[PDB]
Amino acid sequence: NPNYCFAGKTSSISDLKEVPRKNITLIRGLGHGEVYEGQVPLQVAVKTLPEVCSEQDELDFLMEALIISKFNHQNIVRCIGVSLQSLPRFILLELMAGGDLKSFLRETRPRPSQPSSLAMLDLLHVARDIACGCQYLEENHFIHRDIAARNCLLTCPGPGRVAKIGDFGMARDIYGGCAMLPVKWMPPEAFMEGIFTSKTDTWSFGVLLWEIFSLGYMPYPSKSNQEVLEFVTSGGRMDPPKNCPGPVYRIMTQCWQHQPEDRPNFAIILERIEYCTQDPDVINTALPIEY
Ligand SMILES: Cc1nc([C@](C)(O)CO)sc1-c1cnc(N)c(O[C@H](C)c2cc(F)ccc2N2NC=CN2)c1
Repeated sequence: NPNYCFAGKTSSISDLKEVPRKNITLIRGLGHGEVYEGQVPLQVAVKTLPEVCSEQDELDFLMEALIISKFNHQNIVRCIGVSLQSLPRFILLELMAGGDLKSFLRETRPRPSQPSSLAMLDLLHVARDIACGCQYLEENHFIHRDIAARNCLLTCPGPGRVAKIGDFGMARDIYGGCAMLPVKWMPPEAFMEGIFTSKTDTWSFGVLLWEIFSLGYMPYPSKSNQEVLEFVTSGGRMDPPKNCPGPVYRIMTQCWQHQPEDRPNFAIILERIEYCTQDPDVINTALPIEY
């Protein structure tokens, strides 16, 4: 059986909390293995392992269960348990009713029928929440490798929403091909040398900040992966999202410094997000309204 190390402790599949299969009920599909909304009552998201899978798929599934179960932070999705002693195997997560951040931004964009559905403060609160999760990973020497809007979840659709990092698939893989690496979220030393440090997540966080303030656009509009690689290697950076306040765009450009040592750590990023949150010239800026 495979082992896993985090925050000074080694853990094994015996440490995972096995939930009796009879206590688990599936309600509906959420998306793709398949993920279901379920109940244990506790509302859960059920990640399934296909019964027809390779031995490497099984080890990856067991590793992601160990990774998420060992985290303890308000901005990282909770693991309620697993159901590994029955087929198909399950990983049971905290059900984040707000869904994924990329879909939430796309669906909650201000429109004429709702011109204030989202404000600069909502986006700053999401950014702070994920930066708090990243700071926890940084201080525990865990490198995420795929900080992106698609990998973040929201507790609810409303103003009290809390954003959390919900996927650890890329980190699990490293603990396969070029066209699958998230090159649009990677710093130059990562896509060129395969060097990953805490400063890799800083660069990716800058890209997530762009995704958030653009309200869910795909980074580097109209550029392919090779074009992005050539652009970023040459010193090219994204333009500010539409109506993005200068102090927020400044955080993105600091996250995208070519030298990893010139990028801020997450403590500095949180200080800057907090300053943006306090600045009336920032939070009083209206987001664009999509006709
Ligand atoms: C309730 C809910 N609604 C979602 C939609 C369908 O994407 C709409 O936002 S995700 C979601 C949803 C809610 N809570 C979860 N714990 C969850 O975990 C799954 C494994 C997940 C975690 C992520 F970090 C990113 C994507 C996904 N999904 N999403 C689709 C397949 N895996 C998904």
